[PDB]
Amino acid sequence: MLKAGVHFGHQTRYWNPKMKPFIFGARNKVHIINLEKTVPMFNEALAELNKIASRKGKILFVGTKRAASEAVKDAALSCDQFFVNHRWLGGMLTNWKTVRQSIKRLKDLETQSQDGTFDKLTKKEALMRTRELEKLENSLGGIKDMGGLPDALFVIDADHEHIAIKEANNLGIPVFAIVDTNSDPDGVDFVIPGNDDAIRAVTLYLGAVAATVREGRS
Amino acid sequence: SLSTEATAKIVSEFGRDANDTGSTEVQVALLTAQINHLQGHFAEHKKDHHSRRGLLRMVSQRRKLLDYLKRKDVARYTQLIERLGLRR
Amino acid sequence: SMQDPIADMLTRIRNGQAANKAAVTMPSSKLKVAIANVLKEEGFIEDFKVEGDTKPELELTLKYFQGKAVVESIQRVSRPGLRIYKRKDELPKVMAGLGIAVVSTSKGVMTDRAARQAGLGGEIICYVA
RNA sequence: CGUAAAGCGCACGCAGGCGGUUUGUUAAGUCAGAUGUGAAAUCCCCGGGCUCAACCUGGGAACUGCAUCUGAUACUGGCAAGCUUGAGUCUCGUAGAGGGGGGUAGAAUUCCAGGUGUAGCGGUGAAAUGCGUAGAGAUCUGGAGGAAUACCGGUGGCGAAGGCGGCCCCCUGGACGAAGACUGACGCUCAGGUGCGAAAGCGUGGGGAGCAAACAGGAUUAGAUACCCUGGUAGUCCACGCCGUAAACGAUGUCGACUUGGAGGUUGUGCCCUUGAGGCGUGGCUUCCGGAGCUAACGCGUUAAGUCGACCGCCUGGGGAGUA
Repeated sequence: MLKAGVHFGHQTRYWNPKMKPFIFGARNKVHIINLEKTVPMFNEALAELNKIASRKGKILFVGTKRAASEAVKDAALSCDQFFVNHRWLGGMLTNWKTVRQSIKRLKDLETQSQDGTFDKLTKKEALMRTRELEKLENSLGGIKDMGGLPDALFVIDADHEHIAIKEANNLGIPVFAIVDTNSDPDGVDFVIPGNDDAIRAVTLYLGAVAATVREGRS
Repeated sequence: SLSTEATAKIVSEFGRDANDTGSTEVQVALLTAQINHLQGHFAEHKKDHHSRRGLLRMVSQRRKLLDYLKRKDVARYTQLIERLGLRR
Repeated sequence: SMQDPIADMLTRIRNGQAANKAAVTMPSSKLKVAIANVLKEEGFIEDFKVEGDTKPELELTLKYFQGKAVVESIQRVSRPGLRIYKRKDELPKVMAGLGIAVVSTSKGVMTDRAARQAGLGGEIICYVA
């Protein structure tokens, strides 16, 4: 009924007809999502998502827009799980191979950074290398300790992060998306009709998801 | 097209009553009235090829209705074309 | 103008299956209710319902098995331009038996299985595949 | 069959093809069975004989047909009766460069007559031909004449298409909307046929300001039968007749049905505090972008090139040739 306190839907513009089953849709030119449809959808997503979270799986939160950061870092990192909060690189799932060696360079350069030879031989090249750790750290941030390609995917906007959904559909990974009325249920296996760009809504929303992830068999 | 008083007069002459304004004899008689009036208009002008296209629609439509009423009731056909002075 | 209301019905069902439509309304007639009863009987539609008094309206609740649609390809065979009347031996099977062909026989509107069993051919209306 | 070849330039319409919906009758088409016939050989099947095979041969099947009789009556047709959701009529309005005839108005160009005035004007990339001390050009006044109608003017409107642009009158065609009434399938397409059909052109008679094929001169150029310049006749304009075509093009035939959306434009209208630059709906036509789908791709995309139905037109390698 009301777990979803304050969002009630959005996006007057570029609404998508495939979101027609999920729309109540009245006020002031903007569309209202039927949250009486959202609550069973979102409880199902918590059901199967807790089901794979208890099988000791990896979840990969996806939070590129603002302010999904650092809310996806806070929610993924509140669990022992993984995240993408800056620009999601085109192909970090479907060629994870090449992204594996970029993650390897991030590990070798942080080990080289805070412990080994960082002041060695140059100041300028050392500054160059440290800002390579800023670039590789904010792009390959959460995923750097994954070591596999994950068992599920939880995206926070379906149209803004269509690339990641397209790849997780390409690879047979269950996509869990909070769609808005502009988005499209592409290959999102567990759609949730919600609000993608309200920080109250995504902190409530990721709060529930991060709450149900960190219950395994324990 | 035609005057309101003229159309009312022809509906009163050919219909079962007034308000019977879509019967086949009535439509035929209204088309006939307008065809003759525009004989007067197109004797002059003669290069009003647009208005004439409207006139040939009236002629063709009258013809269709006479064919209908001929193959429904022939007594109504003979009384009708007898009264309107058409068919030559 | 409308000159084949049966092909219009089958068009309504193809374009309703293609648009994930829940149900399909159209003007109704005896032949459309006969065909619709064959389609419900053979499992291609969920239900039909004829309403109205002076202007009847047939309504077909369509079927969808998975996300996919049940009526895979419905075709009109005996169109008005060229009518097709088969005997009980010439009477075709569609998708090698996995898909009925609605034939109007003198005993009524039947399928190909039912009319080949009844021992009488007729006018083959539509392939439902 | 948008762009590869292929949608008549557009319509009206006869013969033709097709035809909403309900009931009754018929049973012509359709279906089922029966009978007569469909020569024999040949093909096919199961056997038999030549040592086998080819070959020969026994029996069947087949000969997909036609005729007659017996039935069935769902669909199509015939006949009779209806019914309104197709088509049409009436009432009231709306918008419009729809058409034809007549009149008028204002700017401007040219010409003519006159005043002022004086050495150039015009033209070009530059020039020259041309006009000009017989007074041009500039400027003011008066007049004549012809054609076109700035601004509004807008992927705006109307028309079947060609096309239609000052304002006013007369005659006239269509469309659309609102509520109600009436007819009751009267419908759709259309070979031959008939009509309309830009521009150029042709005939007869007018008109002739501007513009301008031809033509002439000046340049440019290697040449320049061109582009540029200066003139300039047919023609363009009117009346009547002919022609009968265009990249006559959305290179997309007509009519009807169904199939996610968004932003506009234009023209109706209903409802609701109008309490804005109101809100909410419902039609008609139209523009741009896009979804599924289709497509060789490009793109089309509820105005389809999607999903179907009816009828028409046309295509079949390039050239020769749309020619003889």
